[PDB]
Amino acid sequence: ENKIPVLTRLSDEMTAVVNFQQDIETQRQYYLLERRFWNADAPSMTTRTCAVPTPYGDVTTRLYSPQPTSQATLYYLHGGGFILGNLDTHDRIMRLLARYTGCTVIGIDYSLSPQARYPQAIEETVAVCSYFSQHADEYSLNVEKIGFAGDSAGAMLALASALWLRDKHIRCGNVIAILLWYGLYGLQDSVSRRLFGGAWDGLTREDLDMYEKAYLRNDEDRESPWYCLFNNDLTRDVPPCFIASAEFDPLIDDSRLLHQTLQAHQQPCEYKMYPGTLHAFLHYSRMMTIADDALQDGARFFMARMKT
Ligand SMILES: [Cl-]
Ligand SMILES: [Cl-]
Repeated sequence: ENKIPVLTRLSDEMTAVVNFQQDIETQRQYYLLERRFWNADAPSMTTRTCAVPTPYGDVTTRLYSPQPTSQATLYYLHGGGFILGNLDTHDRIMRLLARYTGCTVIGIDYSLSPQARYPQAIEETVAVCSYFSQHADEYSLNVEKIGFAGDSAGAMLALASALWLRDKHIRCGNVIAILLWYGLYGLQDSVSRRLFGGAWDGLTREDLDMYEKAYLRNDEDRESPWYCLFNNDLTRDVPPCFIASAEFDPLIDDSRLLHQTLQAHQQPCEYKMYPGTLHAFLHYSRMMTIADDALQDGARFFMARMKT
């Protein structure tokens, strides 16, 4: 095997997490199990769980209110390779983003693959944003300014959904920022995909292939511009993007390409690589100060756009 371990290059914090640990419904229940510890001791706050209609049927949302009033609404799309996760697996991340931005965070429990396929989760997200834009007063929201945020597959969904709003001309509020932690955006291969990914992070080429084959309707979708975002128009009208990457993540090149593409067209963005980290590190704030730092950095980016 040409890939070498990244263990000795990981930060002390990251190494501590690696030392701690370690059918589809069963895999989902194990993911809930692995995630439960990391979501403990999350910021206390008001929360409402609301069913929202979509073209596919209702989708559950959770509204986190860190203060009684809000000056923007941040929609959060969780990771899990399109096949795992829910609002509880990312509860702490969402509560912390709400605390740090001072704004309502709305988590979307989008339909998982392989039962759902692309672009269902995007369409559900758009339906949710449209619903809350129409019912803002009822839910005590400020929908004049909105953002999207997500980790891993959720970062894919966040950017894809914002591009869908743009491309289909759907008005849901001014999209002031998109917060993207270690996303994938359509690369099929790359330097980092060949150097990194293994048993330690569950991101071998084989794993990445499996997630894709669960998500797409068929192989033609690999080129669709809301899956391979690099096939969309990234030369204009892209909302400001905060692009965070993990150093030893096979997906880092997807973030680098997104950054470099937006830069080439003077599209607004910030890029930051978090040194010594593996993919998925945003979940480990209870043990890793850098995970909390990455959440704060994204929150600061969002807040700076509530103004400018
Ligand atoms: Cl499924
Ligand atoms: Cl870069």
